[PDB]
Amino acid sequence: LAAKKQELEEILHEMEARIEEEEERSQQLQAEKKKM
Amino acid sequence: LAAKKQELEEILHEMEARIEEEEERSQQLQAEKKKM
Amino acid sequence: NKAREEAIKQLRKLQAQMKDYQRDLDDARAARE
Amino acid sequence: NKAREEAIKQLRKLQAQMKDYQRDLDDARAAREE
Repeated sequence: LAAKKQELEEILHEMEARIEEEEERSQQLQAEKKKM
Repeated sequence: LAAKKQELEEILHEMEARIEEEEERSQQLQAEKKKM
Repeated sequence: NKAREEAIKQLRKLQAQMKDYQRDLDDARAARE
Repeated sequence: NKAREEAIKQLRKLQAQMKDYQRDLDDARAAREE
């Protein structure tokens, strides 16, 4: 269970980086929207 | 810890669904870049 | 352990409320034209 | 008490998802009309 917890923490940090990239993609989206 | 890790794997599959959401968001970003 | 379900539900609610509130103004600005 | 709080929590995410779906449908309709 401890090794499983370590793996889950790894992929949860992966998902945190993914959420960061998600917010950056939303910034790019609003930039493209305002680009006029 | 067994129950905790089962719930964490459920949350991990939810994070995979969130990754699918990020893919959809990237598709929408490309559609916006190509549409406007 | 079962509190993790409530934590995930609260996280989903907080992540979806932002889009729920933003898409209304998005629709307003889009249909403004 | 924790089970009751969790039962009161799955509806918050569900209500937020329903509101997001409604607002996104409105946004898609406005974009199609534009």
